[PDB]
Amino acid sequence: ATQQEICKNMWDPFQSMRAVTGLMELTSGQCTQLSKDAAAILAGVKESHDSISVDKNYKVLNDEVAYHAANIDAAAKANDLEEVQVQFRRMTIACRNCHKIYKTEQRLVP
Amino acid sequence: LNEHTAGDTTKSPYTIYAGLGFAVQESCYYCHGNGGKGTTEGLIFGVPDFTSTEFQSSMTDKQIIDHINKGKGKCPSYQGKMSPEMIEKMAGVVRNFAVK
Ligand code: HEC
Ligand code: HEC
Repeated sequence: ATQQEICKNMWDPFQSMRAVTGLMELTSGQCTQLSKDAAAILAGVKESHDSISVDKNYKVLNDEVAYHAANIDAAAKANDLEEVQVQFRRMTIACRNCHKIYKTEQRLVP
Repeated sequence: LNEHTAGDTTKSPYTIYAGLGFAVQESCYYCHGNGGKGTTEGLIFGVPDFTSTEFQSSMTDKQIIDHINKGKGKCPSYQGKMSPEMIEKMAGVVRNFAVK
């Protein structure tokens, strides 16, 4: 898959995760979706890491999205929504770092 | 160099490269974006190609650190704008555009 295909596939999980970061909640069904969304992002950045051969920085940028995605999964399992919130903000910066460095002249989300 | 390995994005050189705490025109990605090859704006200013083995062989590690501190021409000086430890991480980011 291309990077564009990988990222397109992460966009709905990213939005599903974003929608829950503004709650007070702890619904077991919402932790199920949240963990599944975090796994989709982890899978996407690992696929980019392993199969989109750019340079070493590109690998570390994927790793730093994964760093925060795994923290979100942990925080969700512990029902620590403040941590979910902060780690999701940091994961969003991690997504944006790659976009600004490698697609500098295209307007991209998030 | 002590290379930066993946961690919290608030402590990452990539966040600084992508302009955290800096004006756009003082942010590395503005001139050295497009994966280190140079943006339109950076090419107007004559940026080198960080992905080129030719450019990389023109500088030592120490010269990259000294450059980031001191600046040169339109490349801004960053001494006192990030920590010495961050500058050393940034030198590794510069190196890492040319390797797999
Ligand atoms: C580099 C290692 C990246 C990481 C980490 C993330 N993204 Fe990305 N993204 C990247 C590139 C090079 C591109 C341009 C693709 C192209 O060639 O067109 C993108 C693009 C997107 C898109 C747009 C997809 C489309 O419909 O065209 C989205 C929605 C996107 N990126 C989202 C996204 C998210 C949410 C990320 C963190 C979980 C993320 N990306 C990381 C490179 C990289
Ligand atoms: C445009 C306003 C720039 C910004 C922001 C950054 N750089 Fe730059 N850089 C720029 C130019 C025009 C040049 C060539 C300067 C010259 O006369 O040769 C450079 C050069 C570098 C180099 C190579 C050293 C050199 O050729 O002098 C490095 C390692 C470098 N720049 C790093 C760098 C970093 C880490 C930046 C963000 C902290 C950064 N530059 C921003 C233009 C611009």
